[PDB]
Formats: sequence, structure tokens, C-alpha cells
Amino acid sequence: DFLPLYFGWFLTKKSSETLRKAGQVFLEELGNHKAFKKELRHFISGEKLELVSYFGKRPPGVLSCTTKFCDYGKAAGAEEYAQQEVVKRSYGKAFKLSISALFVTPKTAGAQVVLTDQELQLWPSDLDKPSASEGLPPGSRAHVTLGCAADVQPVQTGLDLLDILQQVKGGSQGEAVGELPRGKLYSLGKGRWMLSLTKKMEVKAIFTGYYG
Ligand SMILES: Nc1ncnc2c1ncn2[C@@H]1O[C@H](CO)[C@H]2O[P@@](=O)(S)O[C@H]21
Ligand SMILES: [Cl-]
Repeated sequence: DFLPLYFGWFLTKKSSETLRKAGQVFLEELGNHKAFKKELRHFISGEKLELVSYFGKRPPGVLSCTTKFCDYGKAAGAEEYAQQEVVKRSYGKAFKLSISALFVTPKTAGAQVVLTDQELQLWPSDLDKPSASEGLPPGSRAHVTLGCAADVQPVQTGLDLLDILQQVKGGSQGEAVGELPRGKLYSLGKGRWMLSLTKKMEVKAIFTGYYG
């Protein structure tokens, strides 16, 4: 009766490959783009950087969008979240996640997920939540991690996303500094980049628990 490592939406073989493939292409295009190389000094400390190798730590199997990290019940609020009706009712159910953008930072590379109202019901409201969630609506950090730097944890991907969103609401994202096939590229500075997709990418996933 102990909880899983974490709850979340796990993409199907099909959707996972599609998103992973898209993420890779983005890292290759972004790494080659001139506006990116122009700011390489703000990306790494101490040219041409292959981002695919930079984000060497990548999800082993299928991609996923985490909701509540439970650490088998050792995480705060893990017990209260798992006992919600909406969680038990939604357990094993199919969902469609809307990917609105892909982003890159010195620490992580991931995809922004925009949760619908029904999906937000499965989002945690635990006491100890990120502080970057000030003014930004709940579920704003929802994301799919695509890769991380060598000494970075995937939990950082949500934090990086919030920081990027915090900058967009302030109107400091500036105007596109380039234009990729799937959409416009934005430079937010300090090594942060955001590809806003012209057309939202829909991925199919199943809500469930991963027990490691
Ligand atoms: N202390 C923590 N708080 C919230 N999520 C955590 C966490 N430790 C790990 N995770 C997340 O649980 C999942 C597997 O560890 C990953 O999905 P993600 O990109 S949100 O970052 C990871
Ligand atoms: Cl670090």
C-alpha cells in the first residue's frame, strides 16, 4: 500500500518517439542557428557547441509529464495527493497533452505542457510548491523533460520553465531573433531559449504511477 515514486502522464510509444524526435531536431537547429552561437559566451563558462551532446542525460524510456513526486510516500503531501478521488478515478486513463513550446537553458531542455481544466484537477496543490509560481497560474510548470546537463537533476526542468514564463509575463522575451520550421525562436538571455510552436503539438499519454 506504499505509493509510487511519482504520478504523471506517460506518453505512448508513438507520441514519445514523436516528441523526442522533435526535441532532438530543435537542439540541432538551435545549436546551428547564428543567433545562438552569438550568445554562446552566456551559455557556457570558459566556436560550436553540439547541444545533443551537451544534454547528455536523457530520459531512458518513454517520455512523461510528472504531476506529483511521492518518493514512495516519503515526499511531503504524497499521501494526501494519492488519496484524492480524481487521482484514483483518473488512474490508468487516457489523456491528450498540449505541447505549446520547446525550451533550452544551460541546465535543461524540455517541452512546455499546457494542461486543460480536467487535467489541472490532477495537479498537486501541496504546501511546499515552487516560489516562481507567483502570478503564474497553477500547472504552469507542467513539462516534459528532454535532457539535462551532466550535473543537473530533471526536477530543474520545471524550475527553468517557470523562470522563462516569469520573463514572458513581464514582456522581456523580446521579439523573435530567428524562425524555425515549427515556429519562431526567442532569446531571453542568460542562455535561455524558447521555440514557440506555430501549431500546438498533441501527444497521447496515460495517467498512472511509476514505481521504479
Ligand atoms: N524532489 C522532487 N520534486 C518534484 N519532482 C521531482 C523531484 N525529484 C524528482 N522529481 C521528478 O520526478 C520524475 C522522476 O524523478 C522527474 O520528472 P521531473 O522532469 S518533474 O523531475 C523528476
Ligand atoms: Cl547545477
